[PDB]
Parts: sequence; structure tokens; C-alpha cells
Amino acid sequence: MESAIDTHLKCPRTLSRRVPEEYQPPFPMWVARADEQLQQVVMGYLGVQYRGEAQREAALQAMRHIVSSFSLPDGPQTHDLTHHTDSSGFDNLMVVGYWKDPAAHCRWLRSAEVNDWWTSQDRLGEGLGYFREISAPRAEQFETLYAFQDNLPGVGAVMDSTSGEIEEHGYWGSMRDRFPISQTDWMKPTNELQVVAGDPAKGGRVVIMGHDNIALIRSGQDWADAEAEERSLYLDEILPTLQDGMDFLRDNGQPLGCYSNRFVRNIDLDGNFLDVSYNIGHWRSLEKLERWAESHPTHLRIFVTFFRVAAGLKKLRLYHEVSVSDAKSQVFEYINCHPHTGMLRDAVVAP
Amino acid sequence: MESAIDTHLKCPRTLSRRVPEEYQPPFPMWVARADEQLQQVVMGYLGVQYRGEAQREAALQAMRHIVSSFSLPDGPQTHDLTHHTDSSGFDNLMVVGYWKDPAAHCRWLRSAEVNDWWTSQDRLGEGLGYFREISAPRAEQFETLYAFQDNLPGVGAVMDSTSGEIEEHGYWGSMRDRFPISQTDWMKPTNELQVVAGDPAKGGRVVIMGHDNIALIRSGQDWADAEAEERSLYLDEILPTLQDGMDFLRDNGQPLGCYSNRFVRNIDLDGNFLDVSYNIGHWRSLEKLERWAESHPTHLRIFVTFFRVAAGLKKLRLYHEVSVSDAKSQVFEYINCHPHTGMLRDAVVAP
Ligand code: HEM
Ligand code: HEM
Repeated sequence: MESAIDTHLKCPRTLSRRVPEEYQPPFPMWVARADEQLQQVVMGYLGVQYRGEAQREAALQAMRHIVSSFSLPDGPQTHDLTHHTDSSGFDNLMVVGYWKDPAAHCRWLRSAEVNDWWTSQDRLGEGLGYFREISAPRAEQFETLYAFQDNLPGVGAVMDSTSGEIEEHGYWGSMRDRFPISQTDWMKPTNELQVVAGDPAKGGRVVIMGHDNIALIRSGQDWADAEAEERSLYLDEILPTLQDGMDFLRDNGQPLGCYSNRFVRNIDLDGNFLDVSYNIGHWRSLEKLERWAESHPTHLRIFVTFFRVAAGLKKLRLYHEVSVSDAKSQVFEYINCHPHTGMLRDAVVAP
Repeated sequence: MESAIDTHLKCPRTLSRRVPEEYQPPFPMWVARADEQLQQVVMGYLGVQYRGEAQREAALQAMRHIVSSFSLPDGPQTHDLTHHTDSSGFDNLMVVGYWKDPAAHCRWLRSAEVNDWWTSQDRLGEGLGYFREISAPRAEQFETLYAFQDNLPGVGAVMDSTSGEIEEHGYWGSMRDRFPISQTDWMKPTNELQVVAGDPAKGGRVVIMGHDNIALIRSGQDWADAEAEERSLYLDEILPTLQDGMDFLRDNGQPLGCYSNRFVRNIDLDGNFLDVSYNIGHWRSLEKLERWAESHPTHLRIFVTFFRVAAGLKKLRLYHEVSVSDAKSQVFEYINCHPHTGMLRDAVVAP
């Protein structure tokens, strides 16, 4: 039994864990580890938005261009591509790139080939929407939790190794306790999403300024290796409730502090689906997310199922990563996207 | 004319500059430039404190040990060594190291050679004080201003080049306007310096937790190369008033939000003085520092002299660097130092 907080990130606490030192969790779970060299990661979501069959091939070709850009020097270490249809009826292709070094990310982003493409007036006449939602949490500002040990997805893939079994899980509040910064910091939101260039209502190029301690969750499901048994457990017994939860956040999240809820399925560059999905959730604060996860019947129903089946699990892969970031480490930019896209929906015009 | 804010760090402003776009400064001044690869610097002040002639040789040797540690793998790019006698009558040797990569800094800090020496029980029995005051401002969170273009000292030494003449200087508020983060952030202090291990009153090992937006100023004077004329201008006409302002901050700074004011002179490892000095000032916020600089007769007197003599200066080198940093990027640690040392003085015991 180990703490989820890596030894180099342990600090004298000025805030207490939810559970006492004697706490033992109910079943094994693991976290991603990295040594002191991992200072900050960059999580970059790049999207292509389109409407209808009419624009499907153009969208895939734009996304091929973006993914190809990841192969340029200082591109991300790892990436994956997803699709979802939003509540406005628009299709959205999203690729996430992970960097383990923010200087490399910035070299890539500022490079002529990348920046000339993104800043070109030509992006405005292509009948597609494009967007960038980028955050750079420090090592202190994220946590991961896996129900398995090998082949860690998402941010875990850019870290060094897997921990042994960790103490801080199996109770509400445990996510927070796994963030090293929770030792001393409440992670409170300040200020608001703010429109700082363009107009969300009118398309074109729009820049949304972020705010400190926006929480971002990627919670994922990978059933690609499951046999008939675990495949059925997932698709028949977990997914229908999860879908209800994701629809709920998508359609009713605004008053709860859920700025954007996407429920996405991995695809390849031909647009064929893979048996892997995840939520991408942007929240005003970690506390808002905590409230929903611990009280909504959808999440509570699947939480119970997990506790019940966790011991049997062989191939079904369930995990999450959650992070917070500083305003100074966030980018939210949109080109010809509809007004409910991502952080456009809740951005404040004149705070 | 150029902006002080480097092109990659310009943002849509939500806070306005103090002067309008048409403003032209009264005389030329320059800043340090670095490209997008410079993400964050680390400024590490490492000290050895002693009292009396009886501890002098032991203190110089302790500092030789510390300076020799900078040659270890992932040591600082640059460093310099200073002496001052504090108001408590203790002598203080301080070496500053600058890193341009925080991962390198952290590899060095956590290395067995460095960390075993710092954490050893042996440190407590040596009749000397040791301290570390380390901060890591992002590129957005510091500014430099030089009255010259070549051989930039301090943090400038780890940056890439010197700018052309810059717009944002010559008025109160210009320091603030030179910080890229001032485009959107008031840089307000939150919370307080807090004792989180040990007891400042009782020596031994003491850890002080920082707070967001502590301001750190290094304002320097180098007359080493001045011929007759500039040597007299400095030592006869500037220094006596500067000394009065430094004594004021040292002895009367607490109510003003100056946590620590040190006026130090460079030395070699033998303790021979060099003709270079600087202030090392730690302030609750940039605003507190602004108020003092723009209103105190000492600083105002030398400000005026500078305006008068700036056109003539050839060899006398005057400059500053000012930074703010996040609580999560600060270290304030003390071993057997007296209770008025650095951040021990104003640290709150039970906030
Ligand atoms: C297959 C789908 C899911 C299942 C079976 C599931 C189940 C669970 C379980 C069992 C835990 C506690 C883990 C532990 O500490 O050992 C947990 C934590 C959590 N889940 Fe889910 N979950 C799923 C999807 C999601 C999604 C899509 C969200 C998005 C909001 C979410 C939000 C959370 C949060 C915020 C926590 C941390 C609670 C805390 O520690 O305070 N979950 N989930
Ligand atoms: C020989 C010593 C010094 C001289 C001749 C001097 C003079 C000046 C001058 C002329 C400026 C305005 C520069 C410009 O914007 O063009 C300035 C700015 C400033 N100085 Fe000094 N100074 C000296 C030392 C110090 C020291 C030791 C401190 C430490 C507190 C200090 C604090 C400041 C601050 C905070 C500003 C920025 C004011 C603002 O832009 O709002 N100075 N100084």
C-alpha cells in the first residue's frame, strides 16, 4: 500500500485528507507515476466540426491534415482521435495530443507550418469549424486512477510507470486527495470564462479566456479486448446508464457548473469506430464535479456496479484522469463553430 | 520602438496599460528577450549565516561546498555570490543560481548529492545557519529593465538576447506593464506566509509555505568598469541615498509589506568584495513595491538623478529584474537561522 501522491510531491499538509491514516481501500486500484523531471503536461484537444453528410469527407480530410501535423518536430508524444454528435446536431472530430514537456508543445504550436495554417484567413472560408482547447496542468495539478496496470491510456501513456496499489480511493473526496496540490490548496475557481476576441454568436475567430482551476475530466471505457462476457457486462449493463448520465450533463450541465460535456467514441482516420470511448468534461471547479459524481443516480448506479464486478474484471478497462489548470496555461479558441461549442456556450461577454 | 512584452506573450488585454498607445519614453532602456522555449526560470538563493569572526572561515568553507554543488549535473546555468550583515548583526553569504529549465532544477535538487547534504542531521550541529529561498516564475511572471545592452546580469544571463529600445518605461506603473501577465491579471496576493514545519523562534529546521504573487526584486549596481567620473557619480552621489533607502526597508519594511530586504555586495570565494551590489527584496505583492518606489524620498531622489545622468552613462551598469511566483513554485527553508531571517520574520504561525 502506497500513497497516490508521489514521494517528491509530498508536502506538509495544511488541508486534511478526507480519511484518516488508517484507511484501507476496498479493492486494488493504481495510478500513473513520473519522477521529478515531469513538471507539466500539455493536453491539447484539436477539433473539426461539421454538419451533415454533405461535409463529412471534407472534415475527415481536415482532420487528416491536423493529425499529420502531429508528426512534425516537437509534436505530441501520444494522440488519439474521436467522434461525437453534439446536441446541436453537429458532428465533431477531436484529436487529443499529450506532451510531457511544455517547451516542445510551444515550439510546435508556434512553428510556421502549424501557426500559419491555424492563423490563415483561408480557415474562415472552408465551411468547417475548427477549435483548440489546450491546458497545461503541472504535476501537482492532476490525478489518474486505473482499474488495471498495463498500457495506460490518456495522460498515463506519457508518464513513467504504474504505481503499486494506492490508499486514496474508494470514497467520495478521494479524487481530490489524489491531487498533490490538495495538500495545501482548495482549488477554488476565480473569475469566469470571458470572451476576449470575436463574438461566439457570429462565428468567425473567437478567443475565450480561461480562469484558474477549471477542472477537466477524461473518464474512459475500453472494451476492445473483452470476451462475450465482459462485452455484455459493459454494453448491456453499464453503457445504458452511463449514456443517460452523459446526456444529462450535456443537456442540463450549465447550472451545475459543467461548461461542456462530450461523450466520444474513438475512430480511425477512415472514420471507423473502435471499441473505446470516453467523456471529456470541462467544469468550473473540481468541487462542482465532486457534487455531481457523488449524488447523481446515473453515476451512483454505475459506481455500485463497479464495486460489484471489480474483482472479476479481466479485459474491460476503466479509468480516469482529472486535472485542473491555471488561466495562464489554458487556450480556448474557435473558428466558425456554433455558439454552443465547448467554452463558447458559457463564456461571459462583459463580466 | 518595441513593446517590452515579447511577441509570443502578447494577449488580448482585459486590463489596460497605464499610458496610451501614443506614449514615448523619455530615454532609451532595454529588456531581456527569450523565445517560446523559455517557459519558466528558477531563481535559487542559497545562504549560509554566521555570527562573528569565530565562524567566518567555517562559513566560507560551507559556501565553497554549496558553490561546488552547482557544478554537479543539472546545476544552474549561471550564479553569483554575495555578502551582507543583517540588522541582527549576523553575516550572510548568499549564492544565487539561475536555471532556464525547471526539470533540470528539480533533477539537481532531488539528486542524492544535493538532497542528502541538505536533509542530513549533521547540518544541525555545525554552528552555522543554512537557508534556501527558491522561486520559479513563468515567462509571463517577470520583467527586466536594463540601462545598457550587453552582458546582461541576473536572470538576463539565461535569456536569449537584448531587445531594442522599449516603450513601457519612464512612468510609475511601467514595471507592472512590462509583466506579460499584467495584460489580464492584477497579480493580487492571497493567503499568507505560513509556518508549516518547525518553529522560527527555536532554530532547527523550519519550512515556510509561500503564497501566490509574492514579488521578488533584484535591483543592481555595477561600477566595476567605471572610470574616475562614473565611479564618483555612483559612490558619492547615488550610494549614500540608496543606502538610506535600503536601511529604511530593512528596518521599517514590515508594515509596508516588505518581508525581507537585503542589500548585498558580490564577493569571491575568499570573501574579497567586488564592485557590484544589488538589493534582494521580497514583498507581499507587486502593488506594495509600487507604492514604496513611487512615494519614498530615497528612491525618488535616485530616480531623479538617474533621469539627469542617463544620457551620459558609459560604464556604470544599473538594472533590475522583478518577478512574481505561484505558492506552488516557491521554497522557503531555514536551518538554525535566527528568527528575523528572510521569510521567518513575517511568517504566520496560526492563520
Ligand atoms: C463506466 C463508467 C463509469 C463507472 C463504472 C464509474 C464508477 C466510478 C467508481 C467506482 C468511482 C470510485 C473509484 C475509486 O475511488 O475507487 C468513480 C469515481 C468518480 N467518477 Fe466515475 N464511473 C464511470 C464514469 C464516470 C464519468 C463519465 C464521469 C464524468 C463526470 C465520472 C465521474 C467521477 C468522478 C468525479 C469520480 C471521483 C469521485 C471522488 O473520488 O470524489 N465517472 N467512478
Ligand atoms: C542606484 C539605485 C537606483 C536608481 C538610480 C533607481 C532609479 C530608478 C528609475 C530611474 C526607475 C524608472 C526606470 C524607467 O522606468 O525608465 C526605477 C524604477 C523602479 N525602482 Fe529604482 N532605482 C534604484 C534602485 C532601486 C532599488 C534598490 C529598489 C528596490 C525596491 C528600486 C525599486 C524600483 C521599482 C519597484 C521601480 C519600478 C517603478 C514602476 O515602474 O512602477 N529601485 N528606479
